[PDB]
Amino acid sequence: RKQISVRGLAGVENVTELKKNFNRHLHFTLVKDRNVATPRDYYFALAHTVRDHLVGRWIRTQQHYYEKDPKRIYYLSLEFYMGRTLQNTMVNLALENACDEATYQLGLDMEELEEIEEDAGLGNGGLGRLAACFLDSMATLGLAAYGYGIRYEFGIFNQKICGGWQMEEADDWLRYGNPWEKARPEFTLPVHFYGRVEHTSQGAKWVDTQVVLAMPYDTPVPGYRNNVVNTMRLWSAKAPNDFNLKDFNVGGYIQAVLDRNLAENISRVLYPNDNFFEGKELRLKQEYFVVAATLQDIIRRFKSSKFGCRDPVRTNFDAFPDKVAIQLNDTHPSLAIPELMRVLVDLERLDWDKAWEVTVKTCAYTNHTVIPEALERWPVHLLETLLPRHLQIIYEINQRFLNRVAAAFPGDVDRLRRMSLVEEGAVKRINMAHLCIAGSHAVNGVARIHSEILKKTIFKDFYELEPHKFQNKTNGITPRRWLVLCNPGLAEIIAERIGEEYISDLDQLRKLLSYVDDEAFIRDVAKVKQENKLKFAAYLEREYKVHINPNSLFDVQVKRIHEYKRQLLNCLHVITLYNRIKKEPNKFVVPRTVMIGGKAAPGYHMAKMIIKLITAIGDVVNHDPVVGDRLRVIFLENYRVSLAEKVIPAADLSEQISTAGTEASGTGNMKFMLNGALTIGTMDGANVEMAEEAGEENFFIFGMRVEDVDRLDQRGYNAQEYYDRIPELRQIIEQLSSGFFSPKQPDLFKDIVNMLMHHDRFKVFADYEEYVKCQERVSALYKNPREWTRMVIRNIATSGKFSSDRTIAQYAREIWGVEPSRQRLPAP
Amino acid sequence: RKQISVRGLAGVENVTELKKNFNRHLHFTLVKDRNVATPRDYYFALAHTVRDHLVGRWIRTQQHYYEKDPKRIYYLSLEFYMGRTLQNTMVNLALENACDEATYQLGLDMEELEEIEEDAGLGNGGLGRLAACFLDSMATLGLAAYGYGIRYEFGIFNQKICGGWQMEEADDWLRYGNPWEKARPEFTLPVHFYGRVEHTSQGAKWVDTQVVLAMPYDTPVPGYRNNVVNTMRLWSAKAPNDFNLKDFNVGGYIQAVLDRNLAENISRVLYPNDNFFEGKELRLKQEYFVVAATLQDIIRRFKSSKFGCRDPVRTNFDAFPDKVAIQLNDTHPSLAIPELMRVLVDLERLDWDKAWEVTVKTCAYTNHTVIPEALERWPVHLLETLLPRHLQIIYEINQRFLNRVAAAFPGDVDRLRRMSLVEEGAVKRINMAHLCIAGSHAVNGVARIHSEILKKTIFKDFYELEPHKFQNKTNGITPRRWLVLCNPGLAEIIAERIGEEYISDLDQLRKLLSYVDDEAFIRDVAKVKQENKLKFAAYLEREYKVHINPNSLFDVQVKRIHEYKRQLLNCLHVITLYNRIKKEPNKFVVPRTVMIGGKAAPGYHMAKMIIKLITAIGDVVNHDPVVGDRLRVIFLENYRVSLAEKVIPAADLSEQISTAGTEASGTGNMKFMLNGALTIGTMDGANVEMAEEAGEENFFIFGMRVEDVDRLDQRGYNAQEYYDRIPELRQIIEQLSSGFFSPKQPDLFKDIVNMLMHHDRFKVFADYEEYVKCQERVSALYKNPREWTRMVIRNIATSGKFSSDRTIAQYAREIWGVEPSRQRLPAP
Amino acid sequence: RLWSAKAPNDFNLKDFNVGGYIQAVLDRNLAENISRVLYPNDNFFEGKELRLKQEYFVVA
Ligand SMILES: *Cc1c(COP(=O)(O)O)cnc(C)c1O
Ligand SMILES: *Cc1c(COP(=O)(O)O)cnc(C)c1O
Repeated sequence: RKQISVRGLAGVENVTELKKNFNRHLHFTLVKDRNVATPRDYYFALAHTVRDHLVGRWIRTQQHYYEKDPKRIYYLSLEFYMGRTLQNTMVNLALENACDEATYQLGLDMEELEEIEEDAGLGNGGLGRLAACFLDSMATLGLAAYGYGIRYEFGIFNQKICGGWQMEEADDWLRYGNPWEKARPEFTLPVHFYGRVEHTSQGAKWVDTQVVLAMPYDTPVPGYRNNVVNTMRLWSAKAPNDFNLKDFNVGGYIQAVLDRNLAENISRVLYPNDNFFEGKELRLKQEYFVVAATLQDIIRRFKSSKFGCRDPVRTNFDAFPDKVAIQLNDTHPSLAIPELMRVLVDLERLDWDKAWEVTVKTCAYTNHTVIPEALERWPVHLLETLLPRHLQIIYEINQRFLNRVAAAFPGDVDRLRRMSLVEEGAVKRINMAHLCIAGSHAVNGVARIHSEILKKTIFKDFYELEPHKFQNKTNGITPRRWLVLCNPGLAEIIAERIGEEYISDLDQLRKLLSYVDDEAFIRDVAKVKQENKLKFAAYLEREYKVHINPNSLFDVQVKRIHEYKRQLLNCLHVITLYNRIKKEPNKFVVPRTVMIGGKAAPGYHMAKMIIKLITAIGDVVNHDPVVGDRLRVIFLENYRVSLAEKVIPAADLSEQISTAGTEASGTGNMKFMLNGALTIGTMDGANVEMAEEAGEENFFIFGMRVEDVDRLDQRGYNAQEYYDRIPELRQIIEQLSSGFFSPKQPDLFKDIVNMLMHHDRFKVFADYEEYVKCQERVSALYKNPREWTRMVIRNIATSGKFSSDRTIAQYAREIWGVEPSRQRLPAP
Repeated sequence: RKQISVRGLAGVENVTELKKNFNRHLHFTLVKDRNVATPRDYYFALAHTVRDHLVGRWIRTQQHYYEKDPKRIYYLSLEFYMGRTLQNTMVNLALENACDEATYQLGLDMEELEEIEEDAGLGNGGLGRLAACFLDSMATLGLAAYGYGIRYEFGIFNQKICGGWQMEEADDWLRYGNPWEKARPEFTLPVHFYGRVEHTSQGAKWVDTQVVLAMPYDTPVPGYRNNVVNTMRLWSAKAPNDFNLKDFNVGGYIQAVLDRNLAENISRVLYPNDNFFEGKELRLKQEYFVVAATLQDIIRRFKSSKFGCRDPVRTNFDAFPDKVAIQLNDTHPSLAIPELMRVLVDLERLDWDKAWEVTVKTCAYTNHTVIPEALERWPVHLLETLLPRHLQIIYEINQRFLNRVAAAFPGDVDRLRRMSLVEEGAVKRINMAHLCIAGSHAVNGVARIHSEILKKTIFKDFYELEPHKFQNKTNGITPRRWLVLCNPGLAEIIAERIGEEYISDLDQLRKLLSYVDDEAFIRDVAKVKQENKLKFAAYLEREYKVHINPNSLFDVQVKRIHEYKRQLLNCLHVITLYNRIKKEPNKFVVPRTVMIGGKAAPGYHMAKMIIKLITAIGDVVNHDPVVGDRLRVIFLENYRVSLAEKVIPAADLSEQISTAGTEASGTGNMKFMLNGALTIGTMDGANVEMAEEAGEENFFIFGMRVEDVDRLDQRGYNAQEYYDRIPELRQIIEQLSSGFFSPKQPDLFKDIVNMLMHHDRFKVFADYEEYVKCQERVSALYKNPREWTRMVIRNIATSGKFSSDRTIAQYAREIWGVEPSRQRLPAP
Repeated sequence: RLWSAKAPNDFNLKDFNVGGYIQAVLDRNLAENISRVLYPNDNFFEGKELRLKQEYFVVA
């Protein structure tokens, strides 16, 4: 009753008040004292001091939307890669200063506690950091969004290099809790699995089903310094704990021991695809899961939150596409369409046609691949076993769509078998991308070139039938995470001259273009990067060692360690560089520290191998007494978002070298721009729009473009060919297989040899020379320490297109329909 | 650091602050608001407002101990039937009136809230209540006592009577958590199973073990206003979790699903004793589990808290007993004795005889078996496989104990094969009770005749080698749960009169003796009890339903449903009574409400059947219009501590009707005296010492005493001889078998007629008459309200022998060697 | 002379091990299918324990 209210509960900004709230939590929540507490307790102590402050806002923020009924847009994804949370909550919440002070007074080093937190083993690749860039921008722009994905116990693995080879341990990030989550067993929901469909008078029943319980953990995610805080809703699988007797099925036998290990084990570990080992009923089990749970919430909350009031069409969902917006990341939530159709046709009774009008006005799908054999597809043998009613709902969807197609092109019967959701073959499957296009009103590519590719090759019949459903939205980066916390200095001078305004529409960063020439800009920013690198060459010594140099050119590549990313390009050129500098030692050469981070994909052998070669490379060069301090090669173990927040600022040269048109977008790309790095790269994916902003002058675009790559396909790329012109290349395939870079196991990199000389799909030897040589244009510029630094501001001013802020206001305005407020919301 | 302190985080006792905490927790902790909260969220919130008060003290107490270094007593038992914690945590802390005001003003009903808490499914009987009453009285006379047990996730069922038949639903008490516990990931231990004993040169080695990990959770136990709060540590079982790689034995097979199933379910479920269905390895596995984990937490705390300062003799376990006390409640924690031997001889490195002296001075057994064949015994085939290092030490201990018997009884070669701890027969068994007598420096029975017979019959040869070990300690009860909080009514008046002093020692209630004849008191006492019976009829007619006339005499029996608890005797006298009212209707008959309650024990049949007997019996008399409201029968469903707390204060007669020489003591008994009720009952165990305190003249002792049992046994028993003497026994036997209580199934109760007629081990019929004579004396009294109550007074003022505070101050001085202080520790 | 695998058939008690779990079903199916199936070489799907299990068996 109203004495119970939010109006009082924290004094905020006093150190003071903060030190009392560290004093309560440490003693009363953690129930540890001053004498037996430990650093991990004291970070847990502080997390609660700030979370106090988050949920304050959260509650307000949330009840804001009950009485103000706004459109609620859900960002449905099965990977969400949030990383560290304490610093971020401080900047968005301003408390950082206070927080510091308070723990400095309380006699505790705040940074020493900040690396006691670990990343949310929750996501994994780029597409994760992507919904974690969008989450923060969504809130910021006043937008009512909840993000639903799964909560993973084990995230996805941890990388330890062992004797060269990638060794994977496991992330139980939650071990000792995670303070920012609030689990919720009151809102548990039963997800059905397997079953049987009886069609009777009023509808079909999907009877006899095993069930997995799904129950929700909420994390709040704040806006930037306007006091909105949003709901990340995570699911967790639970085997219904009804074992000794329930259904009086067991007496003699437990297979239930396995229900309670194959139900539960849905949210255990993340599998990320475009790999995995075999399209396991477990991945489809997770994708069905996340969607059944998530949709129940969506309807609980359309009918509830004053829509028992705002009814007015038998709670008919005509109000639904007006109020709800489901945003389908990749094909992985695609079951959201058949399921929304199940719920609606079966469970309420909205005749198929209304609830399909409703479905496509609610749904929208974001494409992330460039290549068509890699679009997800699932076999009718699996959807029939497992999700049978759904299979039926897909066949009868496709009935009708392919009629839509039959009215449209009488007699093109081959397009009728080019549009279908069932791809007849060796084995008959459903193409899950073609489902999304048919139940979403708006499909977008994720970068410029990339949607032109969806429109005129890949989805080109679809675009011909319904042109009006395709769009573009170039992915962004969030300036908070990727400017303010990951480089504080670099945001000080920017506001020191240009002055904050920008961190919520990054385009003002361009003003600092008009500020190039100043002879201080140029020596200051150099100091900053020269601040940052020292710090990294400490990391590269103290907690993971080597003998780096600060003074050096900082050659960074942190990608997925797949083939098509050319990590090997990088290695031919390092050994290039090491061979010359072995021939004429006494020779001035703008030297570098080469750094390659990534994880491989367990079981992808080539990628396991490449890392070994990149480490091995390292024992050899980095311990040779004639290279001295000239080349350095560092494999970056356990690359991840919080290692990314530090590697990106020491880095000079952002290597973005993937074979032309393989990458469909590119996000590491954008952070690498905003913190001042020079970006050598093919015209691919994202370096395209970066180049058309920063201007071609300022980049290191090179290599065989798409045109050329598709022409070396009509011509049969013969590799041994370059082998024979280039004496170096001869000489570096040479040393590898000879046994140079591995005298205890010479033969070893024979694999890679035979990949490169003979079966190289991605055309390494073809882009060699024009790359070796393009590098000599950057090794040009980093002798002349002034001009290097001149390029750099000119890259940096340009960057405000690479704002999640942007990427979001567009989604917001053009699909979601909602207009992105920048309003600071009230609140205690 | 030092600014980081407890000192004054609570505004403590201000509605002004407490409301504001039921407001931080409902919002910041729970993370709900005024809008979205359920009752539960508020009982949850209140729970946390109290809990702060609670842990401040707990912190102060435990650091208090660190500084002073007193003897620590550790209480191992396998059950703690705590019951509810809110209202008991508030009276031991005084908060009831501040927490009421406070919730009342935010407009929340404090008692509604209290019915949200579920009883800890951690106990299951008279043995688990004993342990949590000693635990209250251990905090109250300030003893540094930890309690140690298993933290069962699912209790041991909730009885729910479906169709007359008991149906057992799981009790996941923790379903929505439990707020009082703070789990400790930090100090998780291994519990090594199976494996192999290697004999190296310095000693044994237990190798190749399978390992479960025991992880602690602690609850706090507030003392009554003396400001101490001690620890209670429950061990949750936890399978090691690196399932996808370890030892690189997987890839191929998971039978390891069963580790994480059979390690995990060591804590899901209780297995309660002298029964069960078959002496399973799980039983014994729970048992070794709580010990292995605990003697590590016990030697940890011993090595840590100031013992190399307190070393003196190489921290020697010479000085271990000054600082440790180990209470093996029943044989279940017996393995405590080869394990403390195992660690000190194998791990540490004393010799046997040194570890032996230190073992027997540290453990003390307590016994609850009045009779012999229930006495715990494990098969050595069953200990070899699982516990091989420990089998060896029990063989060496048996060997060495026997040498002492021969030294003492030269040539008594049959005493040797009695005093042995290894039994031979059908299968070779180890008798775990003789194993406790050899590792305890004391053995104690829990009643005078109980503790007498342990000495004269049960363990007689042992008594003869070792007088200084056997002793008696009669069970007691706390006046806090069981007077102050179950019935505050009778608690006010006893202080307007003799005034609070008494709660900290019950003997002052004798001061009320002189008040037999004040006529205020006498009608106050009675008004008090009526106010309870009336309260109690509100439950019976509300949250369950019937027509219990509030004014009638309340007959209650709430013991375990068993053959030897005679709830049959009771039903025969009830259907008798039925018959007589029906017989001679318009008569004066002194009317009753017979309420019988108890949980059967699944896989026992006479017990499951008797429950249907009392439910049907009722269903008749409880609708028969010629009876009106002269009789009711009610089966109290799902008997637990918070139904006890409700029935004991309302009850008028307690039924303690055992067959003489079957009970050892009985704590319920005692709870019935203090709540101002009368007692018909046979002269068993506790009733002996209960009666000599109040004088025989105020109990209703009826029936065969022990001596008379042995007489009907030597001379030979024959129920049809009683049957032939008593025409009223034909009267209901007839009635039972004819089908008068079983409309759809006559012959159904033939199992009981038949048994009663030829297989009543307990002589129901032999006690039929003195019982139904003694009960005609009982109804007498209820017609004379003045004297009924004068009987009530010489009972309430005489209870003093029966406080757990008595029991415990004796345990402390004769066995444990600590002097119970009553000093208030000052604390916030 | 050709060989067929056969697990020891004492399956309810023998080793004084069971009355508890039967995992033990699996020797009588992972010994049993040592001779129930060719696993033909320079292929197969993964150098399973079962083929090494079979080479030793015909040899021993
Ligand atoms: C942003 C980010 C990247 C993104 O990957 P790209 O393919 O380079 O766009 C990589 N790793 C982490 C952890 C990130 O935060
Ligand atoms: C104390 C108590 C008992 C004790 O059983 P008795 O045989 O009467 O000693 C039983 N159940 C509960 C819940 C108790 O509080």
